[PDB]
Amino acid sequence: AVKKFKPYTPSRRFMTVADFSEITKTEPEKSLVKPLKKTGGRNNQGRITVRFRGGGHKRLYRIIDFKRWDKVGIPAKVAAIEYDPNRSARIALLHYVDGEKRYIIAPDGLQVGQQVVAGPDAPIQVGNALPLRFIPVGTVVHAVELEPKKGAKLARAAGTSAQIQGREGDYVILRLPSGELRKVHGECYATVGAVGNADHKNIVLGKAGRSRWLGRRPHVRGAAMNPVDHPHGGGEGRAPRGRPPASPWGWQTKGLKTRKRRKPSSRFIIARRKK
Amino acid sequence: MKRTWQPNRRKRAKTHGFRARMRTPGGRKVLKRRRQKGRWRLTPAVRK
RNA sequence: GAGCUAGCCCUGGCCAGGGUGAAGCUGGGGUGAGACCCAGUGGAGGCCCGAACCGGUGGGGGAUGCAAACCCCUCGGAUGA
RNA sequence: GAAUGCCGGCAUGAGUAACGAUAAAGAGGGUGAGAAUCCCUCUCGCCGUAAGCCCAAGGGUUCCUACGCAAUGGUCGUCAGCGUAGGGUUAGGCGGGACCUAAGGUGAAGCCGAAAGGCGUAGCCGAAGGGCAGCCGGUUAAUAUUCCGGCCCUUCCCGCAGGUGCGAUGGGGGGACGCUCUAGGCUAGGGGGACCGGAGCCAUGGACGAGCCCGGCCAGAAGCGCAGGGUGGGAGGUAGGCAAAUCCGCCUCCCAACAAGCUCUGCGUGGUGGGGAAGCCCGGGUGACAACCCCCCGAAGCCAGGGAGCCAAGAAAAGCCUCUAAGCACAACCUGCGGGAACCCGUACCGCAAACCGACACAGGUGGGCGGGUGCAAGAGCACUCAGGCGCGCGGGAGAACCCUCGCCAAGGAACUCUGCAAGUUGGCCCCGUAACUUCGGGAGAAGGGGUGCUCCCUGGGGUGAUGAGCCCCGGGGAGCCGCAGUGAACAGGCUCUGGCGACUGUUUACCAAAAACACAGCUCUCUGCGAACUCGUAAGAGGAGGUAUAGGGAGCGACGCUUGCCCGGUGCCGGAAGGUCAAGGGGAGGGGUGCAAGCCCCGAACCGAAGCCCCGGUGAACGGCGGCCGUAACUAUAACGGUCCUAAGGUAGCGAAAUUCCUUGUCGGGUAAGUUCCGACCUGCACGAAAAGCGUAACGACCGGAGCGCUGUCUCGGCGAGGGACCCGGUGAAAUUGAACUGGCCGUGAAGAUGCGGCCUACCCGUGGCAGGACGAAAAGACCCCGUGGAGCUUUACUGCAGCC
RNA sequence: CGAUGUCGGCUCGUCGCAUCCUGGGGCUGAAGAAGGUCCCAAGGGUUGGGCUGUUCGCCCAUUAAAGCGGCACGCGAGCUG
RNA sequence: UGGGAGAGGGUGGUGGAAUUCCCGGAGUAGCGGUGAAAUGCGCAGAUACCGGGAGGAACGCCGAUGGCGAAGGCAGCCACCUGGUCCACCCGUGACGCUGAGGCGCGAAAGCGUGGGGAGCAAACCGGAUUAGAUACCCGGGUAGUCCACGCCCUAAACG
RNA sequence: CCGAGGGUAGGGCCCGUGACUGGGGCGAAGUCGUAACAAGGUAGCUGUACCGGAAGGUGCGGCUGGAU
Ligand SMILES: CC(C)C[C@@H]1CCO[C@@H]2[C@H](CN[C@@H]2C(=O)N[C@H]2[C@H]3O[C@H](SCC/C=C\[C@H]2C)[C@H](O)[C@@H](O)[C@H]3O)C1
Ligand SMILES: [K+]
Ligand SMILES: [Mg+2]
Ligand SMILES: [Mg+2]
Ligand SMILES: [Mg+2]
Ligand SMILES: [Mg+2]
Ligand SMILES: [Mg+2]
Ligand SMILES: [Mg+2]
Ligand SMILES: [Mg+2]
Ligand SMILES: [Mg+2]
Ligand SMILES: [Mg+2]
Ligand SMILES: [Mg+2]
Ligand SMILES: [Mg+2]
Ligand SMILES: [Mg+2]
Ligand SMILES: [Mg+2]
Ligand SMILES: [Mg+2]
Ligand SMILES: [Mg+2]
Ligand SMILES: [Mg+2]
Ligand SMILES: [Mg+2]
Ligand SMILES: [Mg+2]
Ligand SMILES: [Mg+2]
Ligand SMILES: [Mg+2]
Ligand SMILES: [Mg+2]
Ligand SMILES: [Mg+2]
Ligand SMILES: [Mg+2]
Ligand SMILES: [Mg+2]
Ligand SMILES: [Mg+2]
Ligand SMILES: [Mg+2]
Ligand SMILES: [Mg+2]
Ligand SMILES: [Mg+2]
Ligand SMILES: [Mg+2]
Ligand SMILES: [Mg+2]
Ligand SMILES: [Mg+2]
Ligand SMILES: [Mg+2]
Ligand SMILES: [Mg+2]
Ligand SMILES: [Mg+2]
Ligand SMILES: [Mg+2]
Ligand SMILES: [Mg+2]
Ligand SMILES: [Mg+2]
Ligand SMILES: [Mg+2]
Ligand SMILES: [Mg+2]
Ligand SMILES: [Mg+2]
Ligand SMILES: [Mg+2]
Ligand SMILES: [Mg+2]
Ligand SMILES: [Mg+2]
Ligand SMILES: [Mg+2]
Ligand SMILES: [Mg+2]
Ligand SMILES: [Mg+2]
Ligand SMILES: [Mg+2]
Ligand SMILES: [Mg+2]
Ligand SMILES: [Mg+2]
Ligand SMILES: [Mg+2]
Ligand SMILES: [Mg+2]
Ligand SMILES: [Mg+2]
Ligand SMILES: [Mg+2]
Ligand SMILES: [Mg+2]
Ligand SMILES: [Mg+2]
Ligand SMILES: [Mg+2]
Ligand SMILES: [Mg+2]
Ligand SMILES: [Mg+2]
Ligand SMILES: [Mg+2]
Ligand SMILES: [Mg+2]
Ligand SMILES: [Mg+2]
Ligand SMILES: [Mg+2]
Ligand SMILES: [Mg+2]
Ligand SMILES: [Mg+2]
Ligand SMILES: [Mg+2]
Ligand SMILES: [Mg+2]
Ligand SMILES: [Mg+2]
Ligand SMILES: [Mg+2]
Ligand SMILES: [Mg+2]
Ligand SMILES: [Mg+2]
Ligand SMILES: [Mg+2]
Ligand SMILES: [Mg+2]
Ligand SMILES: [Mg+2]
Ligand SMILES: [Mg+2]
Ligand SMILES: [Mg+2]
Ligand SMILES: [Mg+2]
Ligand SMILES: [Mg+2]
Ligand SMILES: [Mg+2]
Ligand SMILES: [Mg+2]
Ligand SMILES: [Mg+2]
Ligand SMILES: [Mg+2]
Ligand SMILES: [Mg+2]
Ligand SMILES: [Mg+2]
Ligand SMILES: [Mg+2]
Ligand SMILES: [Mg+2]
Ligand SMILES: [Mg+2]
Ligand SMILES: [Mg+2]
Ligand SMILES: [Mg+2]
Ligand SMILES: [Mg+2]
Ligand SMILES: [Mg+2]
Ligand SMILES: [Mg+2]
Ligand SMILES: [Mg+2]
Ligand SMILES: [Mg+2]
Ligand SMILES: [Mg+2]
Ligand SMILES: [Mg+2]
Ligand SMILES: [Mg+2]
Ligand SMILES: [Mg+2]
Ligand SMILES: [Mg+2]
Ligand SMILES: [Mg+2]
Ligand SMILES: [Mg+2]
Ligand SMILES: [Mg+2]
Ligand SMILES: [Mg+2]
Ligand SMILES: [Mg+2]
Ligand SMILES: [Mg+2]
Ligand SMILES: [Mg+2]
Ligand SMILES: [Mg+2]
Ligand SMILES: [Mg+2]
Ligand SMILES: [Mg+2]
Ligand SMILES: [Mg+2]
Ligand SMILES: [Mg+2]
Ligand SMILES: [Mg+2]
Ligand SMILES: [Mg+2]
Ligand SMILES: [Mg+2]
Ligand SMILES: [Mg+2]
Ligand SMILES: [Mg+2]
Ligand SMILES: [Mg+2]
Ligand SMILES: [Mg+2]
Ligand SMILES: [Mg+2]
Ligand SMILES: [Mg+2]
Ligand SMILES: [Mg+2]
Ligand SMILES: [Mg+2]
Ligand SMILES: [Mg+2]
Ligand SMILES: [Mg+2]
Ligand SMILES: [Mg+2]
Ligand SMILES: [Mg+2]
Ligand SMILES: [Mg+2]
Ligand SMILES: [Mg+2]
Ligand SMILES: [Mg+2]
Ligand SMILES: [Mg+2]
Ligand SMILES: [Mg+2]
Ligand SMILES: [Mg+2]
Ligand SMILES: [Mg+2]
Ligand SMILES: [Mg+2]
Ligand SMILES: [Mg+2]
Ligand SMILES: [Mg+2]
Ligand SMILES: [Mg+2]
Ligand SMILES: [Mg+2]
Ligand SMILES: [Mg+2]
Ligand SMILES: [Mg+2]
Ligand SMILES: [Mg+2]
Ligand SMILES: [Mg+2]
Ligand SMILES: [Mg+2]
Ligand SMILES: [Mg+2]
Ligand SMILES: [Mg+2]
Ligand SMILES: [Mg+2]
Ligand SMILES: [Mg+2]
Ligand SMILES: [Mg+2]
Ligand SMILES: [Mg+2]
Ligand SMILES: [Mg+2]
Ligand SMILES: [Mg+2]
Ligand SMILES: [Mg+2]
Ligand SMILES: [Mg+2]
Ligand SMILES: [Mg+2]
Ligand SMILES: [Mg+2]
Ligand SMILES: [Mg+2]
Ligand SMILES: [Mg+2]
Ligand SMILES: [Mg+2]
Ligand SMILES: [Mg+2]
Ligand SMILES: [Mg+2]
Ligand SMILES: [Mg+2]
Ligand SMILES: [Mg+2]
Ligand SMILES: [Mg+2]
Ligand SMILES: [Mg+2]
Ligand SMILES: [Mg+2]
Ligand SMILES: [Mg+2]
Ligand SMILES: [Mg+2]
Ligand SMILES: [Mg+2]
Ligand SMILES: [Mg+2]
Ligand SMILES: [Mg+2]
Ligand SMILES: [Mg+2]
Ligand SMILES: [Mg+2]
Ligand SMILES: [Mg+2]
Ligand SMILES: [Mg+2]
Ligand SMILES: [Mg+2]
Ligand SMILES: [Mg+2]
Ligand SMILES: [Mg+2]
Ligand SMILES: [Mg+2]
Ligand SMILES: [Mg+2]
Ligand SMILES: [Mg+2]
Ligand SMILES: [Mg+2]
Ligand SMILES: [Mg+2]
Ligand SMILES: [Mg+2]
Ligand SMILES: [Mg+2]
Ligand SMILES: [Mg+2]
Ligand SMILES: [Mg+2]
Ligand SMILES: [Mg+2]
Ligand SMILES: [Mg+2]
Ligand SMILES: [Mg+2]
Ligand SMILES: [Mg+2]
Ligand SMILES: [Mg+2]
Ligand SMILES: [Mg+2]
Ligand SMILES: [Mg+2]
Ligand SMILES: [Mg+2]
Ligand SMILES: [Mg+2]
Ligand SMILES: [Mg+2]
Ligand SMILES: [Mg+2]
Ligand SMILES: [Mg+2]
Ligand SMILES: [Mg+2]
Ligand SMILES: [Mg+2]
Ligand SMILES: [Mg+2]
Ligand SMILES: [Mg+2]
Ligand SMILES: [Mg+2]
Ligand SMILES: [Mg+2]
Ligand SMILES: [Mg+2]
Ligand SMILES: [Mg+2]
Ligand SMILES: [Mg+2]
Ligand SMILES: [Mg+2]
Ligand SMILES: [Mg+2]
Ligand SMILES: [Mg+2]
Ligand SMILES: [Mg+2]
Ligand SMILES: [Mg+2]
Ligand SMILES: [Mg+2]
Ligand SMILES: [Mg+2]
Ligand SMILES: [Mg+2]
Ligand SMILES: [Mg+2]
Ligand SMILES: [Mg+2]
Ligand SMILES: [Mg+2]
Ligand SMILES: [Mg+2]
Ligand SMILES: [Mg+2]
Ligand SMILES: [Mg+2]
Ligand SMILES: [Mg+2]
Ligand SMILES: [Mg+2]
Ligand SMILES: [Mg+2]
Ligand SMILES: [Mg+2]
Ligand SMILES: [Mg+2]
Ligand SMILES: [Mg+2]
Ligand SMILES: [Mg+2]
Ligand SMILES: [Mg+2]
Ligand SMILES: [Mg+2]
Ligand SMILES: [Mg+2]
Ligand SMILES: [Mg+2]
Ligand SMILES: [Mg+2]
Ligand SMILES: [Mg+2]
Ligand SMILES: [Mg+2]
Ligand SMILES: [Mg+2]
Ligand SMILES: [Mg+2]
Ligand SMILES: [Mg+2]
Ligand SMILES: [Mg+2]
Ligand SMILES: [Mg+2]
Ligand SMILES: [Mg+2]
Ligand SMILES: [Mg+2]
Ligand SMILES: [Mg+2]
Ligand SMILES: [Mg+2]
Ligand SMILES: [Mg+2]
Ligand SMILES: [Mg+2]
Ligand SMILES: [Mg+2]
Ligand SMILES: [Mg+2]
Ligand SMILES: [Mg+2]
Ligand SMILES: [Mg+2]
Ligand SMILES: [Mg+2]
Ligand SMILES: [Mg+2]
Ligand SMILES: [Mg+2]
Ligand SMILES: [Mg+2]
């Protein structure tokens, strides 16, 4: 439930914030945090390669366990649900009966005190991780590997999920968060349930300053520039596009497909996204 | 107002210094050129 | 050549005083339970007034200058992008 | 002899401007060849959140002393940051190194690139961050946490004693962290004292006083006390912490729990060691056996790694502690005590400035700390002052115009002007009171008003203490006094009505534009399934992102409200296994050259053969576009209606003489005595119109319009006064410009605007203060305009290539 | 074109006369008063304001009158902008 | 107290028919549509047929002149939570009743806000016919919406 | 002291009036179409929504005050 503010400043009028009601622990696990080297959008040449980045709040990176087949059969308790500034989802602190402590991204409905486990034999319950081939068709799933042992890759953002549609040989058929129908190898692990914090999408940033907090520097329209800078630059007064709308680098930006044609994974995409 | 020369001994040594010049084909030709001309100082003087 | 200037990165520092009085919390009222109302508490904010600090609105002066952009009066921001 | 030629010298302007903040000077006495300018004394003024003091950078001997005055110093100079010489910087504890890591840099392994080189895990380097042991006083002309004195402390080596499974670059704990707000106790700092110590003072009408004036502390080991921070104890299991582990993590059990204990800081006390004023006398000495005490205020600093709340979720590594591994247990480590050892660099001086950055001893720029008192509600604001520091390195006169900065003004009160530009007015606090409209927050300091000093009397509550007195902090009521006036000086909104634009706080053309421009939350389209798209790179490799469609890239629109119509023929983009075209290649009907011939060599048709293009569809918050003529109603007028041509389709809602309306000051209404502007309407919209968004919109604005009130030197219409200049005298002394000049007026003439030619007229020679009509005055080889088969930035369905992509 | 600064205003005037007023006249379809028209005359005078950047023009209130033009569309080493 | 009937309400699950789209097969010259047509679709292989998949919405027969609810209204099946109501017994309380200005709650459809969903249907809108016109009726397309959640709206031939 | 009233400032209610604009009533023989009354030639009416010179049309749901 997003939280509103009374309009006691111009910006508080529309600003909304998360309720943070699922959170039970408010400083991270010291053995699981490392510094997050801010880039500012600069590569190893020093060059800006992603425009408009920098100056957001300082953050520590929380190491997340995206394998889970690392510890087959070893159950764990859910000790805490915590805030993670590096992702939209919340994260869940796991205490294994091993004594090992790990973070996973917190699925919708997970409760502190419940137990999660991973493996081919796991109960089909929220928080458990199995290879895709052992999960019953129709199960809503998240944190899905794309190739075996390579790490969870799909459906990690707040509120997302993938749905198991069918089986074909060594492969299961998933509906990705985007609506694409894809074949993913059955040995790939995935976690039962959807990702939590589904109210994420309804947060209203409220003011320009709030975008600055997130490391998002102001974005300049092409039409505000000069011809040295952009296809849309220049003109006396305002100006329509006057050409097919383009990016700073000349390529078209209203419809032009850009997935590489001869890509080997095309053999595994059943149907492109819609809507 | 604030002018363009704002001296800084560390900046001067790390930018124009002898060891900065030797680390680079261009810097080494500067040292080669300034020797051939007979410069008394091959590199700006910095107190350190 | 980024010791000027522009952006970003790491690590530090600074922002007198005064004003306004959000949520929440407590109590009271209300109701089937509620919403909600009232009081107190509370101390939020690209909130208000105003130094430092950062600016440069209008006018006057200056114009072989004190100054290759300055001076006076006035004016903007001042917990924040 | 000319090149706005080059180098140099010297003129002119000229004894001209100027001599660098309007904080300010006067006199006496020294010194000396010489003194407004150096030294000393007294008087005066200026700064005092500095114009005082202390760090850091940067500077580099500028420091102190003697001897000097050619040049430097905007004048002078006996002086100096200047010349010459001599002297001066002292550390185990302060800062940096022999410690640690951050970005970044470098880089065994490894990867890439014609060469040069580019990358890169560990490792290394890298600090104003982490870690680490010194406080007070004295001393020099000049250094001092450095020398000395006092009291303290750290590490290394060795030895002695006692203890212990000792041992690490390996495991673990810790180090270790945000923003706002904030408790208790303290310290720094400050105010008062009728108490304590002090040289003295009684003036000019009065006071010998509970008088005046001055001071009343600082450091400190163990111990002790007050206030805080950190921290559970035992056992059993164990598969995790990349070997091991008795450590850490996880499970169970018992005991403890706002505690206590243990530990670690801060503050107080504390052996002891220091300091110690006014005044007087010559930095010193005295005062002095100085006294060193009570009360109140009180931090933003300390206890600290404290507490609460919030979301944007807040470094690393070493020191340190613990665990074990080889190893070794005659060792080694821990604890206590003792002796010994303890290196390199910095240290002078300036440091908001005459020593740094600005060519200058330049009204500019420069990070951190301290920054006293009183009063004004507070405060780092404002005025005056302390400590301390200055009067700004030309002066003396005069009292014109004119200029600057400032003060006042009869009557009027915006009549000024592009415009109330500018300047008035208003102005703090307390109280009363406050409209449309609104997104219910606001609008709001709305508007508008009343109060404000001092004296006496009574009285309420709080802090400290003791519950009291004293001190301190918030008040309430009554009666009076004086002035023109009580935020009596200084600092401190003029207000209202109504349009346009932009929602808003923000951002911008460093140095003519701050805006209506950019950004902005928000809305939509689109691309992207992850070795993502996209971006930088020849590549490797990076960013994206240690992210994964509630995400990331691109584009337009720009809070919010109500909305966003019709056209897919052209261009773009998306889809389409057909058909057409199509390159290399395949194929080889059929020719040709040469040879005696086997052969060798060459040309080569049909046909097969990708992307692209043609073709068929889709698509508008993709590029874009959204008609003409003629007729028609029972007064007229106008056409709901009709006819026909054309189109891919013919502009919907809303708005409209507009930031758009040419004709135009359209017409009508409002406001005014009068209104090319303004506001409200109309609609024949030259040439509005729906995300290059359409129409509204509370709040906001150093934006741009229009009006009114208040008040004014803006004005009628100017007058007087102040200071800094201008002017005169002494000192120092520029500049652009300059063919040479013995350089008048009119009417003519002349390359068409004559001091210079003609004719006339006028005119003794040379200056000083002033004014700007001319010298087609100066400055700048016109930036407008054209010309040059000159240049550059930019665009595209101009040409031709290339990257990239297919 | 190795620069003759350009609209309007302000300030300061000065000149011409094809005279707006005032003075002197003739004719009148001049009774008087008041006009019309032409002639002589440049001595002096020729207002304040609303609108617009305006010159110009319209309008308000007056007036004896509210003249037209030249002086680089007078005048930026005089100001404004 | 003991019983009963019921699409009364809320939550979650789940079952088959059909439509549509997608893939595979087989197959050829039309299909569709009307009063008749045309637009549209189809040799780039449609229609008709078989197998497979995806998804949303509504629940045939039972079904009725039926049942339930105060009304609006409620229909596959299952479980859970919950309201009203009737009958039997004649056991308990002892008039505790009726109505009800205001108030509060519920209130079909359409509509509105923020998300989701979207098969079929379908305002607007496009096209084809018809007609003098045809901004209609009829035909082919088609967007809101119809569906779910939460929050608004509060109307009706909300009628017996 | 109070005090008629006068002054300054800001509110509330009513009345009159206003360029222009909105629909309404009425008016012997105007223009356009034909929505309703017959199944009125698409049964009608209805709340709502959207559209159209105009009556109206269409969607969704409701009513019979509908016919055969
Ligand atoms: C219609 C109009 C376009 C005609 C046009 C008017 C423009 O000028 C005039 C041209 C004719 N030449 C004139 C001119 O060049 N004038 C120069 C001035 O430059 C500055 S004055 C500030 C700048 C103004 C003007 C500059 C262009 C110097 O001081 C002056 O000496 C003078 O050189 C005509
Ligand atoms: K031009
Ligand atoms: Mg809000
Ligand atoms: Mg949460
Ligand atoms: Mg760590
Ligand atoms: Mg990164
Ligand atoms: Mg690097
Ligand atoms: Mg980018
Ligand atoms: Mg960037
Ligand atoms: Mg993310
Ligand atoms: Mg999170
Ligand atoms: Mg796979
Ligand atoms: Mg969002
Ligand atoms: Mg952030
Ligand atoms: Mg953004
Ligand atoms: Mg933008
Ligand atoms: Mg532009
Ligand atoms: Mg531009
Ligand atoms: Mg560029
Ligand atoms: Mg270009
Ligand atoms: Mg371009
Ligand atoms: Mg353009
Ligand atoms: Mg433009
Ligand atoms: Mg334009
Ligand atoms: Mg532009
Ligand atoms: Mg165009
Ligand atoms: Mg383009
Ligand atoms: Mg591309
Ligand atoms: Mg896809
Ligand atoms: Mg600067
Ligand atoms: Mg600098
Ligand atoms: Mg340095
Ligand atoms: Mg440095
Ligand atoms: Mg440096
Ligand atoms: Mg630097
Ligand atoms: Mg370098
Ligand atoms: Mg170097
Ligand atoms: Mg080389
Ligand atoms: Mg070499
Ligand atoms: Mg030499
Ligand atoms: Mg060099
Ligand atoms: Mg370089
Ligand atoms: Mg820099
Ligand atoms: Mg920089
Ligand atoms: Mg501040
Ligand atoms: Mg404050
Ligand atoms: Mg107040
Ligand atoms: Mg309060
Ligand atoms: Mg609370
Ligand atoms: Mg503020
Ligand atoms: Mg200024
Ligand atoms: Mg001014
Ligand atoms: Mg200048
Ligand atoms: Mg200034
Ligand atoms: Mg000022
Ligand atoms: Mg302010
Ligand atoms: Mg402040
Ligand atoms: Mg010659
Ligand atoms: Mg010469
Ligand atoms: Mg030359
Ligand atoms: Mg020369
Ligand atoms: Mg020369
Ligand atoms: Mg010479
Ligand atoms: Mg010379
Ligand atoms: Mg000379
Ligand atoms: Mg001379
Ligand atoms: Mg002269
Ligand atoms: Mg001068
Ligand atoms: Mg000067
Ligand atoms: Mg001054
Ligand atoms: Mg002054
Ligand atoms: Mg004197
Ligand atoms: Mg004197
Ligand atoms: Mg002297
Ligand atoms: Mg002398
Ligand atoms: Mg002097
Ligand atoms: Mg002296
Ligand atoms: Mg004297
Ligand atoms: Mg002071
Ligand atoms: Mg120097
Ligand atoms: Mg000298
Ligand atoms: Mg001399
Ligand atoms: Mg001399
Ligand atoms: Mg000199
Ligand atoms: Mg000087
Ligand atoms: Mg002498
Ligand atoms: Mg000499
Ligand atoms: Mg010295
Ligand atoms: Mg020492
Ligand atoms: Mg050593
Ligand atoms: Mg290191
Ligand atoms: Mg280094
Ligand atoms: Mg290092
Ligand atoms: Mg350090
Ligand atoms: Mg140290
Ligand atoms: Mg010490
Ligand atoms: Mg000595
Ligand atoms: Mg000392
Ligand atoms: Mg941390
Ligand atoms: Mg830190
Ligand atoms: Mg924060
Ligand atoms: Mg102390
Ligand atoms: Mg005090
Ligand atoms: Mg173990
Ligand atoms: Mg003594
Ligand atoms: Mg502080
Ligand atoms: Mg602390
Ligand atoms: Mg590190
Ligand atoms: Mg042994
Ligand atoms: Mg031990
Ligand atoms: Mg050594
Ligand atoms: Mg020293
Ligand atoms: Mg300064
Ligand atoms: Mg100095
Ligand atoms: Mg320079
Ligand atoms: Mg000076
Ligand atoms: Mg200076
Ligand atoms: Mg004091
Ligand atoms: Mg005050
Ligand atoms: Mg002076
Ligand atoms: Mg000064
Ligand atoms: Mg001076
Ligand atoms: Mg004089
Ligand atoms: Mg006076
Ligand atoms: Mg006056
Ligand atoms: Mg007035
Ligand atoms: Mg007045
Ligand atoms: Mg005016
Ligand atoms: Mg005037
Ligand atoms: Mg103006
Ligand atoms: Mg105005
Ligand atoms: Mg004031
Ligand atoms: Mg009002
Ligand atoms: Mg009000
Ligand atoms: Mg108003
Ligand atoms: Mg309003
Ligand atoms: Mg309100
Ligand atoms: Mg008030
Ligand atoms: Mg007031
Ligand atoms: Mg009073
Ligand atoms: Mg008094
Ligand atoms: Mg009196
Ligand atoms: Mg104010
Ligand atoms: Mg704005
Ligand atoms: Mg703007
Ligand atoms: Mg706007
Ligand atoms: Mg708006
Ligand atoms: Mg601000
Ligand atoms: Mg500028
Ligand atoms: Mg500029
Ligand atoms: Mg510039
Ligand atoms: Mg300016
Ligand atoms: Mg501008
Ligand atoms: Mg501004
Ligand atoms: Mg801009
Ligand atoms: Mg905006
Ligand atoms: Mg929006
Ligand atoms: Mg969207
Ligand atoms: Mg590239
Ligand atoms: Mg490339
Ligand atoms: Mg290469
Ligand atoms: Mg990464
Ligand atoms: Mg984006
Ligand atoms: Mg906006
Ligand atoms: Mg914008
Ligand atoms: Mg509204
Ligand atoms: Mg089209
Ligand atoms: Mg098309
Ligand atoms: Mg097209
Ligand atoms: Mg077109
Ligand atoms: Mg076009
Ligand atoms: Mg419409
Ligand atoms: Mg109009
Ligand atoms: Mg308009
Ligand atoms: Mg227009
Ligand atoms: Mg025109
Ligand atoms: Mg017009
Ligand atoms: Mg016009
Ligand atoms: Mg007019
Ligand atoms: Mg009027
Ligand atoms: Mg205007
Ligand atoms: Mg008209
Ligand atoms: Mg556009
Ligand atoms: Mg436009
Ligand atoms: Mg507005
Ligand atoms: Mg507004
Ligand atoms: Mg603004
Ligand atoms: Mg503004
Ligand atoms: Mg006005
Ligand atoms: Mg005056
Ligand atoms: Mg004077
Ligand atoms: Mg004289
Ligand atoms: Mg002289
Ligand atoms: Mg001299
Ligand atoms: Mg000269
Ligand atoms: Mg001559
Ligand atoms: Mg001569
Ligand atoms: Mg002469
Ligand atoms: Mg003459
Ligand atoms: Mg001529
Ligand atoms: Mg002449
Ligand atoms: Mg002559
Ligand atoms: Mg001559
Ligand atoms: Mg002659
Ligand atoms: Mg002559
Ligand atoms: Mg002559
Ligand atoms: Mg003459
Ligand atoms: Mg003279
Ligand atoms: Mg003169
Ligand atoms: Mg002249
Ligand atoms: Mg002149
Ligand atoms: Mg001249
Ligand atoms: Mg000339
Ligand atoms: Mg001239
Ligand atoms: Mg010039
Ligand atoms: Mg030239
Ligand atoms: Mg030229
Ligand atoms: Mg030029
Ligand atoms: Mg130019
Ligand atoms: Mg030309
Ligand atoms: Mg040519
Ligand atoms: Mg030619
Ligand atoms: Mg050319
Ligand atoms: Mg170029
Ligand atoms: Mg070029
Ligand atoms: Mg190439
Ligand atoms: Mg010219
Ligand atoms: Mg010249
Ligand atoms: Mg010139
Ligand atoms: Mg008569
Ligand atoms: Mg005359
Ligand atoms: Mg005018
Ligand atoms: Mg003119
Ligand atoms: Mg005109
Ligand atoms: Mg004239
Ligand atoms: Mg002319
Ligand atoms: Mg002129
Ligand atoms: Mg001028
Ligand atoms: Mg002018
Ligand atoms: Mg001139
Ligand atoms: Mg001239
Ligand atoms: Mg075929
Ligand atoms: Mg579907
Ligand atoms: Mg009974
Ligand atoms: Mg309803
Ligand atoms: Mg049609
Ligand atoms: Mg027909
Ligand atoms: Mg649909
Ligand atoms: Mg019924
Ligand atoms: Mg009276
Ligand atoms: Mg009908
Ligand atoms: Mg009919
Ligand atoms: Mg009908
Ligand atoms: Mg009909
Ligand atoms: Mg219709």
